[PDB]
Amino acid sequence: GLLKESMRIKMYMEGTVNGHYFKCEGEGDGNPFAGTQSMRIHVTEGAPLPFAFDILAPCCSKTFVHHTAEIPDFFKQSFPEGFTWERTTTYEDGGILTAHQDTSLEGNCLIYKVKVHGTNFPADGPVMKNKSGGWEPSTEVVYPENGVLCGRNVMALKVGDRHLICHHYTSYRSKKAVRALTMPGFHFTDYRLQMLRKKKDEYFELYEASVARYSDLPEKAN
Amino acid sequence: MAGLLKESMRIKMYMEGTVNGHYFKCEGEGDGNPFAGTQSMRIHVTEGAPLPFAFDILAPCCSKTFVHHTAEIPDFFKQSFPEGFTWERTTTYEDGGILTAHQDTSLEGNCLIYKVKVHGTNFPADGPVMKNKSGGWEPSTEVVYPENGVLCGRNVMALKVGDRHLICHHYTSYRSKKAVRALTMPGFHFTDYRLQMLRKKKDEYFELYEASVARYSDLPEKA
Amino acid sequence: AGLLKESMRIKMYMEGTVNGHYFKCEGEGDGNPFAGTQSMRIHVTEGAPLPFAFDILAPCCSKTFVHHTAEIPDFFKQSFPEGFTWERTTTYEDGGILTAHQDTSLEGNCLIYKVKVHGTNFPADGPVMKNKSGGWEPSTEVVYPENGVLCGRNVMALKVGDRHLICHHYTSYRSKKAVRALTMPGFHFTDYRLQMLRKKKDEYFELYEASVARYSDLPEKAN
Amino acid sequence: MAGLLKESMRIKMYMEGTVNGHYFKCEGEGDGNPFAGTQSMRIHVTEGAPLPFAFDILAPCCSKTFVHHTAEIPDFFKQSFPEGFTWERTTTYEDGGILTAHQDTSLEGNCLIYKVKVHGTNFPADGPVMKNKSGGWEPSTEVVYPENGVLCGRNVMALKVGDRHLICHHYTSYRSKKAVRALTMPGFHFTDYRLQMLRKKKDEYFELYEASVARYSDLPEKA
Ligand SMILES: [Cl-]
Repeated sequence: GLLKESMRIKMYMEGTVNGHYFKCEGEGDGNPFAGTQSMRIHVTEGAPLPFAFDILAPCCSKTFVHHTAEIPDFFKQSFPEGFTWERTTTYEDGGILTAHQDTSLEGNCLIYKVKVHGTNFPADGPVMKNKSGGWEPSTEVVYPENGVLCGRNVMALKVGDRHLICHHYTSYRSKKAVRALTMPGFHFTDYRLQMLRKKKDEYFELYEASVARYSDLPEKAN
Repeated sequence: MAGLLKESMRIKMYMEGTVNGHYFKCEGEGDGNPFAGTQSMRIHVTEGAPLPFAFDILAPCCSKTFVHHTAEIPDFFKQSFPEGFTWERTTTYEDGGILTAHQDTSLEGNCLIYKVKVHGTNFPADGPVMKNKSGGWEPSTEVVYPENGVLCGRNVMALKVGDRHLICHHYTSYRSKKAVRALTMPGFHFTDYRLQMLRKKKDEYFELYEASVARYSDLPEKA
Repeated sequence: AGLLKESMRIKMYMEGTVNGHYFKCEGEGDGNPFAGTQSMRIHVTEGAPLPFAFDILAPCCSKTFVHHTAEIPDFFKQSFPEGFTWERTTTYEDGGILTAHQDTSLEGNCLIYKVKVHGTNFPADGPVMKNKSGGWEPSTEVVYPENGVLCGRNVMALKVGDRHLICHHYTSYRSKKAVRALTMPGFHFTDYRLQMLRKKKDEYFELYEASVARYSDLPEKAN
Repeated sequence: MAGLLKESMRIKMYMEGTVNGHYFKCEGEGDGNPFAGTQSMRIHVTEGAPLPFAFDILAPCCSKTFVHHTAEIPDFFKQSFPEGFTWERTTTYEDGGILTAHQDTSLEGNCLIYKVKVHGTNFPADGPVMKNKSGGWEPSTEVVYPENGVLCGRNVMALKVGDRHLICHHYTSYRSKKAVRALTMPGFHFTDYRLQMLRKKKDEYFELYEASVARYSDLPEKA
């Protein structure tokens, strides 16, 4: 078992949102097979963040997805080489956040290097006014395109009693040769990302559960 | 299930529109169980046949009265009757197509009446839609949430094209024709769909089957 | 030579929905096709008072009236007597999307416009739905051929107090003449200044527009 | 024009990034007249040569100090010195590619120093960028407007591919490193550009020339 039922996580993230530079460091832990994980994040440069960390939380880990129904596991198959991902997230009120990430494995420790770039968040919107209240659960659509795994997702940011919708466009690339990977079929991945604590716009505690699965609806023969 | 909506309902659908300058009209005859969330429909292109594009793009225009609602989720669509409801959609395809739709849903005794108008443009002339090379839809999960008396939907849809998929994006709004005070809005939730094309002939006759369920996420919440 | 005159009549029939709100309106206008200037008076006959800013409909209301400089071939004036159509998607950076399609025909000295609009997802508290906008800045469209179809892209800026809300035009213009019967222009620009001169009770609007097709004014270097 | 900024300035540029996973670094030396709005630059690819993609997508990353300002439009960029300014851009290509850039502009005596970091992805493997089959940019017209103390820009760019064009869209923000209270913001205006690639060798050496002018619309405004 190259992955253990308890893993450490170390994350290094930097970037800008509406021109505001930040750097933070995360340390976390999780069970890759149960699909559960947590992370503590400290903003070491650019604190206090003048925007909602909610927009950075989904940049902070698909080794920790519980795979059901024998769905091949693109991410766990990628080790020891690891994998990368790229995402564009569009917010319906104008914000755009791109991110790219490198995932590597050193012994018991997964290591994440993330670069983010957010632009055009409206100055009076809930992101820049820092008035959001976490994410709803979501369900990602996942499917192969050659040797690359593609993802699409609708996410809903809680803003008071209403929602601000954004759209995920993600590509996951293995550092293993496509020859040595068994790609999944089309499937879904459920997520529930929770922010358990936040302090002074410089400290955040995350928890995430994730499950890969097929549609629950029966398929009518004909 | 003994009142305005019963365990077996009939459906009549009238659709017309233009896609990439190609005019057509369709009529649908269908039936289903609105409480079990299952339904079928037989569609005949009555004008503009053979369709010079994949009927797949029109199938999701062809019925949310037939959603099985779990976990006591308020049912926006069933609550709307006898008056009924309307819906509108903008769909964007990642290779350029854009399809817009207006729909009205009315009741006539045991029969639901659907009146749909669609407009599509910018579908690539050599893409799978205009070349009629798609292979039906994958199942999907819509995000459903209220916004000031209106029900909103968002969905990622995946059209099968050989071994690959072409992605499109639904932006849907649902409006009741009942007075606003008489409706109990749901909260944020999901609706699963599986839309299947069971028969097609001559780019003129199509047969659909659909199951849908409204529900919350199955994932536990960490306290 | 001929067909179009120094003064033309314009009649416009427009209908559609914005955020579910249906409206119909009728315009009568006039202009000088060769000077590139025109005006229109618009009466909302159904759905008044409009619960949204008519600014978003004003660019749906006429490219026969573009002054063509530097001998740029005139796709629109060449299209008569047959006429032409256009299709546009406009995305607003705060979420709105407005599609429209239009038919342009010519009868005597009267240009006849038939427009259909479908706007969705305008934010309920944004300046469009709150009716708080203050007209358009001038703009410069990019215009270029793609196999007999004329394409257009434009950045538009809606004035909201002392700020701007940006939207993006994606336009396609199609002639009803055969491809062989008309000379396509090359890549070029079209300047616009659309002004709303009067508005009353969200049911009556007066437009004025000036437009010029031209090349970049910047010199071209050596190589 | 005898103080910090003179009629002849030098430029040194440092650029690095990855496009579709391909790492590169390049260095530029340039010069120009910031008041007349003309400049040139000779670029060497120092890492990752030969570039496996069209350098055209990087040329607009390679200088707003050299904009000729007309009609007394306040000059956000020249006002920022000696401290300088930064800019950021997101560019979306209609065939799928996306390019992001961060840039810092500083002053060293008579030399402007540019530090650029770029990230591009989703360019189609068979597209004109990754297959290196593009042919330079058309001229363009940027829309420039203030939002608080930040200058915003939007632009439609048209890359020549044979006799056709691939469109992309600029979303640019410009931020001054001089104190906010020391800045006179412009109003809404336009900036014309013409960026020309006068020389290229072995996908490793490139020569650019650029002219740009800030102005208002040429169209008269109505009573
Ligand atoms: Cl706190």
